[PDB]
Formats: sequence, structure tokens, C-alpha cells
Amino acid sequence: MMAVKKSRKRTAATELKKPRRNQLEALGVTTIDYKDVAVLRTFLSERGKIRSRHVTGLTPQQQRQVATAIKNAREMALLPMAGP
Amino acid sequence: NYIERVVSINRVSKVVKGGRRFSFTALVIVGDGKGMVGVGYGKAKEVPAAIAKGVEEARKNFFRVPLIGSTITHPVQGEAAAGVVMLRPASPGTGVIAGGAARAVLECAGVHDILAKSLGSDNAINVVHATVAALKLLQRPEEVAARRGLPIEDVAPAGMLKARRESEALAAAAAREGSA
Amino acid sequence: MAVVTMKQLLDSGAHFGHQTRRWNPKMKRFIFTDRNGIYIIDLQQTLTYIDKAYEFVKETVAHGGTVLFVGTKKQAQESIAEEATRVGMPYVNQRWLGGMLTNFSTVHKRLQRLKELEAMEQTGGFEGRTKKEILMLTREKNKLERSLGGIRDMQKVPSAVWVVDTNKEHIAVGEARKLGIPVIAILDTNCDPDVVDYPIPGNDDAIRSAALLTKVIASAVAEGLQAR
Amino acid sequence: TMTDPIADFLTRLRNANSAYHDEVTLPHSKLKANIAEILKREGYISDYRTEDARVGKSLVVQLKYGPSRERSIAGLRRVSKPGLRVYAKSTNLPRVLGGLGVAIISTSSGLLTDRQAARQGVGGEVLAYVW
RNA sequence: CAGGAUUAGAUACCCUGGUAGUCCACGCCGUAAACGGUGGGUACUAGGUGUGGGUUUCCUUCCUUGGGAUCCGUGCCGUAGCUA
Repeated sequence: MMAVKKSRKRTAATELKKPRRNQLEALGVTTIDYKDVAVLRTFLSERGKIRSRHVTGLTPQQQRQVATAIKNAREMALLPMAGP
Repeated sequence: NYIERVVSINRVSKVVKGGRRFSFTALVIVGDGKGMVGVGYGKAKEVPAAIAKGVEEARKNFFRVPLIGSTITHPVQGEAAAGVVMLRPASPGTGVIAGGAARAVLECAGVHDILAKSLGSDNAINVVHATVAALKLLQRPEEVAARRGLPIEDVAPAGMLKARRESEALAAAAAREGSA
Repeated sequence: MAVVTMKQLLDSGAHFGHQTRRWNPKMKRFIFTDRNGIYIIDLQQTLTYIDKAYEFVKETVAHGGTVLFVGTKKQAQESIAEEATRVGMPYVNQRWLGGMLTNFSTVHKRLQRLKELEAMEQTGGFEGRTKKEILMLTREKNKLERSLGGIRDMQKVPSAVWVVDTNKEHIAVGEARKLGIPVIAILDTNCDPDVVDYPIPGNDDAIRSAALLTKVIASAVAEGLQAR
Repeated sequence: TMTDPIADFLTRLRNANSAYHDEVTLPHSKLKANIAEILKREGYISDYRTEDARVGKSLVVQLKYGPSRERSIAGLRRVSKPGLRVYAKSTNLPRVLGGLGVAIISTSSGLLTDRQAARQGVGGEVLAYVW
């Protein structure tokens, strides 16, 4: 019915696309906590490493907050870090 | 009738596998002796060819000058690439005081009583270009009164107008002795 | 004096023309207002400059100058062709040559060789030389005819009057303003406007507006010649 | 910081003349006003006026361009600058362009062009050259 | 620094080993391409474009590189202007 751009029809969309994304305030969130590992496992790979911003979409604020949480989690072994 | 000059001849050389494919340049200035001034940088393998190019290109690129009888209006600074020149009017009977390049320019233009000084970029090319820039920076008092709405009396002093009147008198004398 | 009235002009639209990432006049009078991230006609200015250029060219063409229908933009090719048919003038379609108006005396020789080759064609000497060379002459003639029609009737110290595809052939303006004669084109609307003596706003792309105003200037020339 | 408001005035007019702007905007001062009135007299600019702003007044100047967009002001320059305060006797007044252009003197009789100052006989501080 | 190998010869690159040093505390010296090879402070001076941070209004879902304006910092292109 409508195109991904040339959105001359609805208001300025409260929706996200492939270039634009703020994935946490978007959806998939309760709150940034090192406790909730099922959520933090989404910003990784199967090899445990961490994504980038031009992969995910986050602002640096959320990015660094989440990375610190991840790293605390690996320290308290709540999350399977990559290793032997 | 035209007055013409040859005031620079260097022996240039592009370089190529055989050797040096020489060539010749020239700098030529033209002037009626009344205010028309033209400039040309002609070159060729042949010196007459370069000279003739300079001639015709000067006859293309004239430029009129704000004269008063035989002398300029005001002093001026002319900047070119690095050519600096400080022209300045004389009082009549003084002479065309300048070096080689500017002397050629002004003597061809028709000046007879003027000062000048080269302060940088001794090269004739940039010297001539700077002199020309100065002559462009010149302004006629008529056009000054035009652009700022006032009349010539409030715009100029009295001595310049003395010069105007006396030179118009000499000119009408010359023309009325010539034809009439 | 207007040419077309308000509502007939608003049928075709009086808003068009170009995107925001490219403009730079200094004239906030031509610059209309930000709408949809895009700018608009100032009909006051537009009709003013139209009447101004129109009276200028009425004077010049009751004196009886001449300009011809050379083509550069695909949007104006057939437009210029049909107005060439009906106003009678020769036309040209494809390409701009570097240095017509400046080096006119060499393209004059190009016309002379065009005449020579057409004379060969008319007299009919083809198998006097190689078939391949005659085919290459056909190549020469197609190229020379697509790139040259106007000199075939110019001959006559051309006036720097009119402009074809300004922004992309800026190279056609310095060939004109070098000599300084009054230039005109419907503004290619993301350009330096205040070079040209007689500017006229409009569009850069639209086939419809461009054919319209080509018919307008065709009409101007027609009236100048008619009341010569 | 700011130290030379008169240079600000003059340079601003120079910049705006080069950018071909129509009208200028400054804060206001008596000295700037007298300068502007003298220029409006001598012919360089069309008109000035005093609008206002949040904390203080403000000048607005209306320039003067040719019909063919010929700038009316060629050159412009401050002379007596802080540091080198240049003063002038009537005997040794500056002559600009042989007298075509204009000096702007500050004297017991107020701001005056060089001719008016000479006819009165007075002299004093110089402020600027204009042409 | 010792040895191996290349080498015309190799006090050198390459290989094997390997001390001072790199590290910590407390003091010293006080220099470099310590570079934007651009001293600091300040006003005006065409724009476009990405980008980091914080304000704010409208289509408003008002969960949005939302969009616009604004302020600060940061990069690219580019007028006039300037420069050998």
C-alpha cells in the first residue's frame, strides 16, 4: 500500500527501518540490567562477541551501557563468555 | 596610428627525449598615446610571430584610463601576483618617471608627468599586470559624484578643476588650430 | 502586458522546479518559501522579466537580428525541431561545440567542407573512390549534421542572445559573455542567476514548461519579424 | 574581546559591501550615529536609523548600490587606532586621493570632514579614511 | 652481546639464544616531526553535507537519523575573498 520512504501520507513515523533503529527504546526491553541475560544474549553472536552500532542501531549511550552490563555479566559468570 | 613595444624576450625550452624544443616569447604593449592601453604575451618559435601575436592581442584587450590632460588623478597601490606599484601624479613638466616596463606602459598610454616605483616582483610580467590593476583601481571624479550622488564641487578640490579647465582650453586650441 | 492569464497558468502549475541541496542565489525575492523542502515561483518577478526581455527583443528583432535553434537537452530537442519547422529557422539537436561564438571562423570552414561534401554527394561521385571511404563519408555527414545546423544560415557575426541547457553547458555562456552581448535563458534553477543581463526564472527539466516557453520566444521572434 | 567598536563598524560595512547585503545591524552609540550622519551627507550610504533590541538600542544602516550593482564605496580604512593614536594639525591634515575621498576628524567642533575642519581652521584626532 | 646463514667482506637486515631496560613506589632531567609543521582573545563574512550532546515546536503514531528551529563541539565538498 505504501513505500518504505516517500511517506507523504502518515505523520512522521514512529517506526524503524534498516538505516534507522534505536532498538532498545524501540522494543525488546524491560530495563538495562546485567541480571537479565536472556535480553543481553540478543546483542551478541553465538561466538559470544559483541555487535557494532551500524549493525544494531543504538546510540553510543545505550551501546556503552549495554556493553558494560555484558562485561559485568561475564565477570559474574551469568553469561557464557567465549573460551575453552 | 599606434605605438607598440617589445620589452621582454626570453628563450624558453620545453624538454623532450630528443632534446630541447626551444621557443620564443614576447611581451608587447600598445597605446594610442591618449588613454587606450593594451597588453599581450605572445610566443612562438619565431620572434616576429610572437611580436605580432602580442600586437593583435593588445589591440584586442584595450583599457581606457582616467586621465587629466597629461597626469593621473590620484596615487594608488596596484597588486598583481606579487607586483606592487605606487603610482602617483606629478606636476606638469616633470617627466614619465618609471623603470622599463611601467615606462613603456605609460608612455604608450599618453602620460607625460607621473611617478612610479616597483617594490616587489621585479619581473616585467607581474609588474605590467600590477600597473594595469592600478589603472583599473583609478576612478574619474565624475563617476565618483555619480556613485555617491553629490556634485563635483563638494566631491573634488579646486586645483584639479583648474587643471581640467586649462587642459580643455589647450585642447580646444589645438583642435581649432588644426581644423578651423 | 501578460501573455497567459492566472488560471490557465495555474492549470499547468506555478510552483515547480528543484531540490534544496543545491541552491545559492542572494535574491530572497526569487527565493520564495520553504515548502515540502522545496521552493516556488515569484510570479511578480517572472512576469516582470518576461515583459522586460520581450520588449528588448521586440526592439532587437524589429531591427532584425537573428538566432537559431540549436539543441542540447533531450527535453527540448523535438520542441526546437517543431518550432524550427513553423518559424522556418534551421535547427540543431545533439551537441555543443567548444568555441563556436569565439572561434566562428573555423566552424565557418567546417560549413565550407559541409558544402564541399554535399556537392560531392549531389554530383554523385561515389565509386570514384573506395566503397568503405564512401561509407565513412556517410559517417562524417551524419556526425557533421547532428552537430551543426545553425551556421548553414548564420554567416553573419552571430549575436550571443539565447541559451541552451545552462548548468550543463556553462561552457556556452563564457563563450558568450566573453564578448558580453545580452544573454537569455529560462533559468536552470540551481545556478548563479545574476551573471546574465536578461534572466528569466522557470524550470530546468520539465518538457512541458520548456516547450511552452520555447513557443513563447518563437512567438516573440515571429512578431519581431512580422512587424520588422 | 571587543576593544575597537569603530573598527567593528567599519569592517562590518566592508564585509557587507563585499557580500552585497542590503541592510546592516549593530548596537548603538552616539559616535557611530555621528559617523553615519556624516556618511549619509557625503553620499556613501542611503539612510540609517535606530531600532532597538533586548537590553539596548541598535543601529540599522541602508546602503547604496549602483543601478548596475556598482558598489559606491571602494575602500575604507581606520587610521588612528588604539596604540597608535594619530593626531592632526590643520597644517598637516591628510589628503585622500588628492582630496576626493574623505577623512573623518574628531574635533572640539565635533566630527568633521577635513574640508570643514580646515575652513574653521581646527584640527585634532583623525579616525578614518574613506573612498 | 654470542653463534648460525647470506655476503666479495657484513661489526646489519634473516634465524636461534639472551643481559640492562620495559613494570611498581619515591625522586630526578625537562627534551621530539611535543604537527592542524597554522599563539591567544573577539565581531561580521554564500551554502550544502554527514556526525556526537542537550533544548524545543508541528504532521503527531506522539513507542520516531521523525521533521523544523536553536545552542556547543567535530569532519568532507565548496562560493566571493586570499595566497608565489
